[PDB]
Amino acid sequence: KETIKINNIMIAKYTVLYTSNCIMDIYSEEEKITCFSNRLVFLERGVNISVRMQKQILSEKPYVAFRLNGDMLRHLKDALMIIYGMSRSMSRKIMTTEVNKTLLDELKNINSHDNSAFISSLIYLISKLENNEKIIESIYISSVSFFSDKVRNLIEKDLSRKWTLGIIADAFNASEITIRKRLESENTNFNQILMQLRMSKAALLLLENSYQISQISNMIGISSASYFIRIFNKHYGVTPKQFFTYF
Amino acid sequence: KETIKINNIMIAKYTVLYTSNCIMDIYSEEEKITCFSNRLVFLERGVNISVRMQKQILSEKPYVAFRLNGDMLRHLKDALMIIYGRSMSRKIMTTEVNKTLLDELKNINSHDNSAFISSLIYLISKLENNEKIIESIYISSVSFFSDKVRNLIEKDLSRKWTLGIIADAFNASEITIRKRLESENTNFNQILMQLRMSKAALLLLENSYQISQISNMIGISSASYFIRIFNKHYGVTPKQFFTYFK
Repeated sequence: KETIKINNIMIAKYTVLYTSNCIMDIYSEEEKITCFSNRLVFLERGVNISVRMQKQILSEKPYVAFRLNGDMLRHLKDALMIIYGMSRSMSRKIMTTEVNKTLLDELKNINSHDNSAFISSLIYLISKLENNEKIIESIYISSVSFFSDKVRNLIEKDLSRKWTLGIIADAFNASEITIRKRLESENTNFNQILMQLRMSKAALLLLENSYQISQISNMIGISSASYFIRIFNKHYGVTPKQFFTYF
Repeated sequence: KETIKINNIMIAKYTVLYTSNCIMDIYSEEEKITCFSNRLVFLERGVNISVRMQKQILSEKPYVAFRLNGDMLRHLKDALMIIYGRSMSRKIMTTEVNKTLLDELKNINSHDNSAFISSLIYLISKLENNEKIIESIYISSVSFFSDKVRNLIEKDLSRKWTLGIIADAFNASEITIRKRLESENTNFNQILMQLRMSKAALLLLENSYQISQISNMIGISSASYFIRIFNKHYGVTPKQFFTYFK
């Protein structure tokens, strides 16, 4: 059909999504946010969400996404801390707004080149928005580094290794218990971090259409291909085929 | 007529001007830059220029100006230093304004400094060879010696300032103050004259004050003296200046 329900979607980069040809019911932090067609969604870095999407036009893609790397996010952060002044609910983590045709011109003039101009245009849009304070807080709070972030960096160094909690401890020159606490404070466990890393990398590589499922599996650190397919299903709720075909 | 030539116009705030209904021949540093109608001009802080303006429609104002205070300029500077990392040609720069950029030029407001600095960012991003403009903003964000003297004199434009006073204030010698000022091609008397004549021009255009009031405000004893000095400095009578700018 034109309808999908994907689970455990992790936002790893500050994301600005334009619903375009899809209606999205987002479930996160035991809350529900419905994004209508022709809206802009602001997903902050780190929210684990689930989505129920209904495509309007089937032949085309669902939505239009804009993800911000660390450098761009930090620069936007500092710019917003100069422009609008220096400085825990889903309502302030996933925020939807209505986009004007004038803003639509910029939404078509967005380009992955001229990153200077891209950050400028984000500044401009944020300026042209009612109640932008919410959005602004997200951009800044999504710039801080947590345990989940340092652990994720260390694990991203070699996703194929047989990581354990002892390894993490040795690397951080601390004890297993202490690492367990830096994680538990942020409602995560080492196994969850590792599983999200691998399934997110796998989803991206899958959509790249440049790699076999065996290649994807060996890349993220999974031994067999059948095993990988079963885990992808158990995590997202769909087979890599269903996921790929939907987009 | 609809044509005026004003001398010794000093830009005290980074200025973005929309020529609108005027043709401007700007003369400075033995150079000539002609801004055509329906253009945007970027004049950096500090350029002493002379202008020949030609109005297309007489009843209206010549141009539409946008001046940046120190704090706003500094904030724009910092934003531009996060985003992007000697000749008049790189101090006075003119460009053609697009309907989109013009629409933003109308969506300006002197209250939401955040929105204005953002709009400057947006426009600057949409510009060919914007590096020139950006350099102007950053060099016009620098604090020179002449600016410190200017602020000190600004504290009380009516006082009979002398070079001894300025020297004592900076805890240095007269020679040193004179030469540090001369390094930026200025003298204490020029700083004071520019301060008073600029404040006078603004007050005059405010249409809320008489020439006697203007005179006493900038620190000048008689009104006749003020008018003669205004004419000698800018080249026009306060009447001519005012009537030209409606």
